[PDB]
Amino acid sequence: CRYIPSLPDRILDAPEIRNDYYLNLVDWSSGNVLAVALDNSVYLWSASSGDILQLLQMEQPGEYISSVAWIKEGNYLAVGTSSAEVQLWDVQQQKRLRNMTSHSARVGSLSWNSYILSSGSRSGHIHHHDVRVAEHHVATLSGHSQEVCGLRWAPDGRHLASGGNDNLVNVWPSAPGEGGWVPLQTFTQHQGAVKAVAWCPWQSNVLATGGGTSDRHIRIWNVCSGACLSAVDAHSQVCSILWSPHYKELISGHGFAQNQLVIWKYPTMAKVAELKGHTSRVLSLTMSPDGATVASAAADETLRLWRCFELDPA
Repeated sequence: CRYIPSLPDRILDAPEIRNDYYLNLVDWSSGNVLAVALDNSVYLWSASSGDILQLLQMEQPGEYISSVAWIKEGNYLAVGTSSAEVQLWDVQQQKRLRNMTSHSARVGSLSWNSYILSSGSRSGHIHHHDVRVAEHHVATLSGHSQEVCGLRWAPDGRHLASGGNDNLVNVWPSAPGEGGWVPLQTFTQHQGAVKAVAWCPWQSNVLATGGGTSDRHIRIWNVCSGACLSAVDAHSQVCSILWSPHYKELISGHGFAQNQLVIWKYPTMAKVAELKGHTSRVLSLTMSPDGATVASAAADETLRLWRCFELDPA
């Protein structure tokens, strides 16, 4: 019922972006900098100044970047690699502070909870890293039998959600429950990979997840009771989901055939808009600090920036 532009505001070139569904290659910092992994390099783009930086480039051949994630205050960036490293970079002084090497396979997903960085791997394991201490690897969470492609701490820090190529969603506790590290909830209802994982910013217990091409559903959960609150058929893979508190909506990214973004009203899941423009499948979504703009990265080697959640479009 409001004006939503049908075209992106800006389009950034993303040459050589790796078209691998399971990877998480873009993140928009709280300081308004986009980190974008392009093959074996990471670029930073300031959305304020337009300045670009090539933060790093991997030396070894055939190696590639598999994930990026900014720490909450946006001055450090975690970078997971095909060679199973979780690197942390001080971007201001453009140097690598640590090269953490606990995983046995590529690190495709990352999520911070204050000074804890959690990393998910193609082996199906999740490691917690206390980045402040000598022995960084402080927990192993083992609840997936295939790649962990979705990993997300809740904004309140009380739960961690993980989604896997084994068609599984796990909700983990913030501390082990003296049965060891065991999920509080495990959902099997998706019949395809779950890369899309996102917590409701205004309801602590509400989680949204999305299934890949074999599944094509967005599901909303109450992680306390385990109940599915809602399930909707998106008619396409769902690669990412974000929530927006501006009008209480979610936005999802999709592939074949329309490669579109859909904005859904919460909780009715009424369609508010479809944003078309990409010419190959969307891979990731990330939100600006003011929440007005979503960046979508796609296999067409673009990032499109959509000002779709402006308060006061005028």
